[PDB]
Amino acid sequence: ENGRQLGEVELQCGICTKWFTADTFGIDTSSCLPFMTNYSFHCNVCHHSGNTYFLRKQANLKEMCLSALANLTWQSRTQDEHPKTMFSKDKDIIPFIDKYWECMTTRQRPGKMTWPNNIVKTMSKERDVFLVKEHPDPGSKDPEEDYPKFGLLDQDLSNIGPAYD
Ligand SMILES: [Zn+2]
Repeated sequence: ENGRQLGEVELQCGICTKWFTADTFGIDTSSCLPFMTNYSFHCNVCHHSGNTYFLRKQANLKEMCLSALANLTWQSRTQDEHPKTMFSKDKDIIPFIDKYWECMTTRQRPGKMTWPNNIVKTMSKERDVFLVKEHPDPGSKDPEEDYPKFGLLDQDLSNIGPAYD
């Protein structure tokens, strides 16, 4: 319930703070992702013009990790027999960011980028958002090669949204 459609492209309005499904306004979502925080949105009831306001911003490193992890978590929860909450930096997160780049940013990708080298320190400095695992747990049969691994501290995905005030 909660008036939420998790896994859909949802947008939160910065004025009334309520949640909306983008396509109910006919907003084009071909380059949108569920669990974005890099936008500002006003619904048509709140906005002075009586139309929607949808400002798309360029995702910073933290937003890319967060959206990647939210999406990976969601897919796993709803599609995996045995859902994972911890994901491989190299096998999961980077490939997600690569695949869905254009839904997060309009920056071109000339030559080799530096962002891959920097997401680990991005997540590691925000352990109130991100769970970090450099190595498998003592006793774990987890292959060392998939580490380090990352996850969301908060598993309530409904909590993800833009940093309004
Ligand atoms: Zn509103």
